[PDB]
Amino acid sequence: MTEIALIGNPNSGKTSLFNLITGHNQRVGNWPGVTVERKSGLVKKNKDLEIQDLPGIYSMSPYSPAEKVARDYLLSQRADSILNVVDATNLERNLYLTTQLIETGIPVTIALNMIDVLDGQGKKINVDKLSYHLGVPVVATSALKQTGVDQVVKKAAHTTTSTVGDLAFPIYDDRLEAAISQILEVLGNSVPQRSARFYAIKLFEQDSLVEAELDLSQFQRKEIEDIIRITEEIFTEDAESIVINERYAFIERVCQMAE
Ligand SMILES: Nc1nc2c(ncn2[C@@H]2O[C@H](COP(=O)(O)OP(=O)(O)NP(=O)(O)O)[C@@H](O)[C@H]2O)c(=O)[nH]1
Ligand SMILES: [Mg+2]
Repeated sequence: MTEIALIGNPNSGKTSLFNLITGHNQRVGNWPGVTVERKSGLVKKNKDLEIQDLPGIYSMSPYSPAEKVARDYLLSQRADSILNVVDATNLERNLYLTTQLIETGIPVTIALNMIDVLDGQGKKINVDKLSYHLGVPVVATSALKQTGVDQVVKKAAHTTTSTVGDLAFPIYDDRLEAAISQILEVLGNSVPQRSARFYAIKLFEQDSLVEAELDLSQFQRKEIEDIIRITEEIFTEDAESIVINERYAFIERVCQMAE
């Protein structure tokens, strides 16, 4: 049983896609925050696949208990594939989460949703360019026009933890990359190896939730703190700001290639 998780911003069209894929009629509304819990269903054309609808999230640092549900499902390691639902009309803001999803180590497939709206706006995205520079498969989809839905499933089904080798992660400023390496060494086996890069960056961000979940040793905590301090001194900038700006810097470069 292959497990696909529907991840992406609220109001991006995850449930709309879920209903088409499974045959269900789950609640779909034109405002952020409709889905409030996990909903499972089998993929109709290939029953070996189980797909999970989940509440929308803006990032992997949640706010609502609804946002937590989606995060907790991914971090429990239950997902074999991340089907990242992306609103193409607001690509830059949507990809902020995407970078974090690749970092979790669960192979990401992008449903570049709402492509029909984008075609109305007269704008276009070079799908293959966006795919190359992001290191993930991308499929232009429309839940309204019912285009590209089967193809995005097919690609997600074939981009799993058991079909994909070495994963290409978003490469940031080399100075932060040096800091990430040092945190990875410090972490060791305290996290699953697949998700190590995700946790390492979150620990650099000094994310409250991740810090509490991990319960690191006094020696790990002390070294990570020294690494942050030094990197802050090097970047002439606070840790939280370094990452936020590095993600958007990475996204801006990618969107220039694609748009
Ligand atoms: N034009 C257009 N509209 C779409 C498309 N996909 C979804 N929508 C519309 O966008 C709105 C949100 O869809 P929905 O599936 O509820 O999004 P969601 O990601 O499940 N929201 P949430 O995460 O809060 O549950 C709905 O009004 C839906 O009809 C699309 O591809 N094109
Ligand atoms: Mg939904």
